[PDB]
Amino acid sequence: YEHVTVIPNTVGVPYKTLVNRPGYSPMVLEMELLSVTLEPTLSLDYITCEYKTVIPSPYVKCCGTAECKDKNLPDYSCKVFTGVYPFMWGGAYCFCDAENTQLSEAHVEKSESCKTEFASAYRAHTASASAKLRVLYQGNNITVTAYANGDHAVTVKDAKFIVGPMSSAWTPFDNKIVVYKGDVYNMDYPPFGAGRPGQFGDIQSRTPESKDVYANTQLVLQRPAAGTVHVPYSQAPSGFKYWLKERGASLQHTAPFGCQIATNPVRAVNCAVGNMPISIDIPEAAFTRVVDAPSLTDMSCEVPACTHSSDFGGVAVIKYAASKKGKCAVHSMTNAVTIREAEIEVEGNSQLQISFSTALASAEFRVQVCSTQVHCAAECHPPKDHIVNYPASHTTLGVQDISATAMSWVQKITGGVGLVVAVAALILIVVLCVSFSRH
Amino acid sequence: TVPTEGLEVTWGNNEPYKYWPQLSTNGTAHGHPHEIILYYYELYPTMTVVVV
Ligand SMILES: *[C@H]1O[C@H](CO[C@@H]2O[C@@H](C)[C@@H](O)[C@@H](O)[C@@H]2O)[C@@H](O[C@H]2O[C@H](CO)[C@@H](O[C@H]3O[C@H](CO[C@@H]4O[C@H](CO)[C@@H](O)[C@H](O)[C@@H]4O)[C@@H](O)[C@H](O[C@H]4O[C@H](CO)[C@@H](O)[C@H](O)[C@@H]4O)[C@@H]3O)[C@H](O)[C@H]2NC(C)=O)[C@H](O)[C@H]1NC(C)=O
Ligand SMILES: CC(C)CCC[C@@H](C)[C@H]1CC[C@H]2[C@@H]3CC=C4C[C@@H](O)CC[C@]4(C)[C@H]3CC[C@]12C
Repeated sequence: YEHVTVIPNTVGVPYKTLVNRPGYSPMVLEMELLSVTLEPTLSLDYITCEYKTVIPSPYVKCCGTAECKDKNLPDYSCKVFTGVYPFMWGGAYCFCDAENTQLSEAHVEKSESCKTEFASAYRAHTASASAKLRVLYQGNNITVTAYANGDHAVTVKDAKFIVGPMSSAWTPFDNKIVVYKGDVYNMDYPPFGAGRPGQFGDIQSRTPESKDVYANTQLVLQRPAAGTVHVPYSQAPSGFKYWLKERGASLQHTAPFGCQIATNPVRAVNCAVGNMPISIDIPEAAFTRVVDAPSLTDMSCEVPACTHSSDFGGVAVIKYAASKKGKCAVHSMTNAVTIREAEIEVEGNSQLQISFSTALASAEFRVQVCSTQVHCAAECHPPKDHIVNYPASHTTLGVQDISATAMSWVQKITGGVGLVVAVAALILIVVLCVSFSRH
Repeated sequence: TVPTEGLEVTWGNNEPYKYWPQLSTNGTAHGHPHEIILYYYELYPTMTVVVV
């Protein structure tokens, strides 16, 4: 038997479905999503890290001129200064006090820390879906894990479930993501080769182990102060360090739709958008023939109490007359009312009790147990605790449903206006037609 | 302020709290017309007004 149903992506909320196979006792399954995961495919563009400035000892040449040549280091310069007369702790550096020159040089390279502390800039494209599903099958609750692409089918007690494919593809992760040790931040990385000094991107390298580093850190060497050998430099501070302090908030705390974003691998958990279709194939053997199953007759319904609250609000007592002792199945036939209990046990002549949670002010719900339908009606009074800490379990309400005593007043008022219009219209019709007959 | 879809609050390093509103009201249903309008007005502050 092929059965198809659709369940909302809200996690932690059970939804139920009815399998109708004529000639056999009805089967009711309960399914709940325990987790939903969206896992994006990422492609690394470059890694941002802290840089270190390397300044080798200066070369001091007195009574002569030093010279330097260009190097192919990521960010490098050299300059020769003249008129230098440096001192050591024990006296002047050398005999000569004239025609002295000094060569200073510096370059930028990735620090050793870039193997532990770094931010990776990735491109995002598409994502694969998967989910953890708990299905109640004939009174056993089995947990199944499946991809939601529409390509995985899982086996539960000889039944086939093919989850998926998800209705909408809103993904919290944007087009470009920068991921630090633990959180994913949506940002626009500067493109490779173009980092401006002092922001994210001052030093960028293609792969963690790669040796090509492009750095634009503005190193400009400056004149040694007289009387000393220091090689003074001026540079913008490290880009990564500044981003770390002024990060802002990661996607985990600021995503829309209640998502939780976790890393290694980058993934999004529990996003509440859309409906995931579930298709179930049930082998013929499981279904049970009508004659074998308990059949119920003479059913009446009285609702002792109704409260429209998110938790299961009201109790309904239904009186049954039954052929034999066996398990039986309960399912609401109206969307608004949802019945918590899937299966109840029936024997002899007695009263069964089912708990219903609803958002409808006056409730008219048909409840069907074992192939017979009994109609239950009630008035519900509102709940008095304003904010609760659990997700709503009743389904939403629409303008079609207004309370009963409400409808009556609308009908009467609209009707009264209508009659007045009609009486007036008839008077016009009569006068106008008589005038036409008159000449 | 609590949205109808629910609010998530994070305090320091503690696990996040989640809150949802219930359909509470100081009005009544199945009563007098002036009590019924209040019931629906408070629960649906925009539409009740537009429909009426
Ligand atoms: C298969 O699982 C059904 C649901 O599965 C549950 O969640 C899954 C994700 C998985 O973790 C699984 O292991 C879990 O069992 C399960 O049906 C049940 O559904 C109820 C939850 O919806 C579950 O819990 C309740 O029962 C207690 C009474 O028992 C107590 O449980 C406490 C912990 O919650 C213990 O500390 C106590 O010692 C005691 O054992 C109720 O009192 C609970 O309500 C109260 O508890 C909450 C916190 O949980 C408090 O805020 C309030 O006090 C609140 O009033 C809660 O309703 C039940 O175990 C069970 N209910 C039934 C039998 O209908 C089944 O095991 C199975 N499927 C079925 C339907 O057979
Ligand atoms: C009795 C006289 C005064 C007329 C009363 C009109 C009342 C009963 C009608 C008019 C406006 C109607 C509401 C208009 C909009 C909504 C929002 C919708 O999401 C649920 C239905 C609901 C809440 C309707 C409920 C019933 C309603 C309040």
